Parts: sequence; C-alpha cells; structure tokens
Amino acid sequence: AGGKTGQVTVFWGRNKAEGSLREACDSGMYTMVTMSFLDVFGANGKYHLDLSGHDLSSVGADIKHCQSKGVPVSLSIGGYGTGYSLPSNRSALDLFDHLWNSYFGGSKPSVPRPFGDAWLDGVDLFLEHGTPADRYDVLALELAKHNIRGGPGKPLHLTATVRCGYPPAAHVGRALATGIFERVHVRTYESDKWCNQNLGWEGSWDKWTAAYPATRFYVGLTADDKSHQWVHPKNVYYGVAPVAQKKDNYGGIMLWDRYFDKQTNYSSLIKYYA
Amino acid sequence: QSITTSQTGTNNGYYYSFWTNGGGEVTYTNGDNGEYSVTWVDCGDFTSGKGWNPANAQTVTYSGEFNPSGNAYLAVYGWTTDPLVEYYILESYGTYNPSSGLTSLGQVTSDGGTYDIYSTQRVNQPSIEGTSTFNQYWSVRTEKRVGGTVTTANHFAAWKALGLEMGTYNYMIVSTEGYESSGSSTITVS
Ligand SMILES: *[C@@H]1O[C@H](CO)[C@@H](O)[C@H](O)[C@H]1NC(C)=O
Ligand SMILES: *[C@H]1O[C@H](CO)[C@@H](O)[C@H](O)[C@H]1NC(C)=O
Repeated sequence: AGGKTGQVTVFWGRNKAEGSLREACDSGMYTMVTMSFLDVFGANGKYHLDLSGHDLSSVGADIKHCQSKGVPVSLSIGGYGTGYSLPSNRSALDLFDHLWNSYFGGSKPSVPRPFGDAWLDGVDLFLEHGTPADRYDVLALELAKHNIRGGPGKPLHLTATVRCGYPPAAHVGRALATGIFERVHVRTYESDKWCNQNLGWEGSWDKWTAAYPATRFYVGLTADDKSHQWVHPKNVYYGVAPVAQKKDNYGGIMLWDRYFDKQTNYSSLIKYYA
Repeated sequence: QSITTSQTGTNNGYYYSFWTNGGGEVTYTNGDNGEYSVTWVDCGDFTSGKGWNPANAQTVTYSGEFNPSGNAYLAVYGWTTDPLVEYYILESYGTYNPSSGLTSLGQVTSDGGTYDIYSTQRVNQPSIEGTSTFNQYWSVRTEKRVGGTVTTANHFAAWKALGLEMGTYNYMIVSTEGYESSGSSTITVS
C-alpha cells in the first residue's frame, strides 16, 4: 500500500503579495517550491516569465538559500493562457536551451540569467492548452538527460501538473508516454464537473496511478478556504490522504498555492498528513 | 582551492568526481597524490572522491579518516553502462546500514575480512546518464574498516557469478557520501 512521504509541493508566483521565494522556503512547510509560470514559448525566440510583478532581484539568492535548507525549486511552464505552444521538435530543443541557459547549468553571452548563478532543480509542465502536434515528449527526454547523480550536474525533478480528468489531453499524454516523468500532480480542486473533490477524484486517482506505475503521484489541493473544492483539514486526515496513500506510487500532496497558504496556513495542518 | 557545487576533472593524474544536490554546505578539496577532503554540514546528498575515469577493475589502495556524525558511506563506488549499474563496496558507514530492509544476501571473502551482497531496483531515478531505471548492488562489511585494500576484480566476479550483470566501466572512486548529515573525511587512494 505504502503511505506517508512528508512531501508537500507548493506553487509560487501568482501574486507579488504572497511574499518572496525565501519566505516561502523558511516557513518550513514545503519540501518543494514550484515557481509559476513561463507563460510564453513557441516556434520563435519569444519567451516570457510571469511572476506577477514579483521581486525578481530577490529570487536568485532565495533559490540558493532554499536549496541549502533542503527545499529544491522548479519552474513550471504553460499556465491558463493560450500564449504558448510547442508545435515541433526544434521548438522543443529551443525551449530546453532557453530554460537551460537562463535558469539551469548553461551559460551563454547572448542569453541573460534573471536569477544569476542560481541553478534550478526541476521543470513542471502545466499544459492547459495544446494540440497533438506539440512535442513536449522531446522537451521531457532532453530535460531527463540532465537529471544527474554522481556526475557534473544535479537532480532535475521533471513533473506535470494535470487536470483531474483521466485520460489526459493528447499533448500531455504524448509527453507522459516517455515514461521518465518523476512526479505528476493531479489537480482535484478545479470546478471541473465529474472530476474534483466533491465528485470524481477517487476514480481519476485510481486510473492515473495505475497507468504510470514508475511515476510518483501528488494529490493536488487548494489552500483557498472559500473554494467549494476546498477540503477541511479534518477530512484530509480521515479521507483524502488515506485514500490516496492506498496506491504504491503515492508521492505526496501538492498545494495551490503560496498566496492562499499565507491566508489560511493550510499546510501547517496538511504537512503532518502528507 | 576548495569547491562547493558539483564538478569533475583530473587532479595529479586521478579522476575526481564531486556531486551534490545542493543541500547544506558541502566543501570538497583535492590534495596531492590521490588525497581528497570533504567537510559537510546538514547536507542533502553528495558523493565525492578520487579514482580512475575509463577505469579497469583496479586494485584499490586507500587510507585515511572517515568521521561522519550521522548517516554517510565510505565505499569503493562506481557505475557501468549497457546495462546501467551503480555499485557500492561499502567499507564503513555512520549511524545507518544502507541495507536496512533489503532481502538479506551474502557473502564474499576479499583482502582479509568478509563482505555481504545485496541488490535493489531504482526506478525513474537520477544517474550518470539521466533519468533511468537500474539496479544498485552492494558489498557491505559486517565489520567496519577505514583503510586497507579492496581488489575490485573479486567483487565484480562474485556478483557476476550469481545473477547480476555488469557492463562497460565508466568510473570508480573511493566515495565519501553524506545523506542528511554532517561530518568530515580525508581519504587517500593509490
Ligand atoms: C500563519 O502562521 C504564521 C506563523 O506560522 C503567522 O505569522 C500568520 O499570521 C498565520 N496566518 C494565519 C492566516 O493564521
Ligand atoms: C528531434 O529532432 C532532432 C532534430 O532537431 C533530432 O536530432 C532528434 O533526434 C529528435 N528527437 C527525438 C528522439 O524525437
């Protein structure tokens, strides 16, 4: 069966007033912070990082300070907009290159590094919008070549943040079929009919976990207490976490997000149940 | 001059690998003629040491001090490729046997003193080649020692005698490895 992992991933970047990346990390409430989002990328040199007017000139030192304290940091790409696509293999390698030379281990004169010498610990795929022509499989396999242990590099935690619905959209399914996704956060907190905490998530959870046995699965919850998909901490301890911990490839809990977590200290109670 | 993030190279005709996942403060330093030194404080995971890169089954002559305060390993450590393998010939360890809850297996005699054999699958884990699924073998010692001889030809041939394939050698060092601990270690290979 295999249960508690003590792992809590929290998203960050969706509102400046949620406080810095270093403040998140020093809360001692999260084992991984996923910055959010690289909301533009495609068949051109156009890339954009949206951190919602967040203090950019803090995050680089905070990444390193996070890593020292045992909290790795990844960057999620995509989001809820339609300003991104990856419609070719060449589009995917350009994405890798940009990611790599901007935020990871690469260094090229013609490519700036917003976070200085800080070197990120992973990439997340938040792919609300896409088509079957997308080549996130190409991105994923290249990223996986840089998930390094015992050599000149560091671990890269490759993940996908997906809608509750199984089976996933083609562009997500195509990437996941590479087999080398470390973790998948299933989001159970959206207003999606037939697939959220109020109705459908246990069934979605059953199929997801079975389809990718080599991948860890995080149950994705909202920390906004005013959402109808919010689950009281009591019911997490008693219902959500036990159910999800039935499956062998349970990895932990994902929380959307740091802004709403500061509003209700959801993780305080939740971290003991993860 | 000391380093603090992952890197490889050559130092006085020895291959050196130092890897860390970034956790804590791990400081690596190369000395002369096969020595290296690591001091660490609340690390996450790191490996470190000297050896040979395109490495034969070398007859390893090591010596020094290995003083973990917590969990750490001091093994003749290496990888193969095709198939991918990670092997440990564990000489000593800190506060935790790395074979904690593995189906007990053994054993093999070598260089005076005996060892123990284990095997276990790593699935979608980081490695020298990236995200992979491979076995990690062990040669644990039921008595700890820090210094002596480990003729790697005997450990390799004993695993292959039973049901565990190897592959082409890529690197083999005497690894000091910390896991969520502090400590210090100064090992010298020859
Ligand atoms: C959450 O807890 C922190 C300290 O852990 C405190 O500073 C903050 O005011 C709390 N906020 C809420 C919503 O309880
Ligand atoms: C993608 O296309 C590139 C050319 O840019 C090619 O070299 C590479 O092997 C392809 N990757 C895969 C395996 O789809």
